[PDB]
Amino acid sequence: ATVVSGQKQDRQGGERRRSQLDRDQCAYCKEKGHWAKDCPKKPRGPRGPRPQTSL
RNA sequence: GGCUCGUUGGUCUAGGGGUAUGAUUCUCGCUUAGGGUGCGAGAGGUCCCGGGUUCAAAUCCCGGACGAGCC
Ligand SMILES: [Zn+2]
Repeated sequence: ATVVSGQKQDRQGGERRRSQLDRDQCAYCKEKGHWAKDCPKKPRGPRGPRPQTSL
């Protein structure tokens, strides 16, 4: 006789840790009026070695 | 042994140099008995990360060990 590995355990679903979105919201923090590319939660503010307002 | 680690708005595509191209997707109209199929419009990308190079280069060239940090 011969036998080999197979099958998988039971699984579930309902979401992807994302919820509803729109082109006016942010993917990183879920706020509105901006996108992740400009998110205020990122280390690219409020101060750094490039103020971008005096240079 | 303990603690922290929310960037889903494309993906795939060749890369003998231009942010893009090609294949597919989502929404709506028209088409159809019908969410289908085709066509048009709208939703679409500084295409591994950092550094170097002539206007412009994933594999142009170069580095990249078991995920990382703290106690
Ligand atoms: Zn944000």
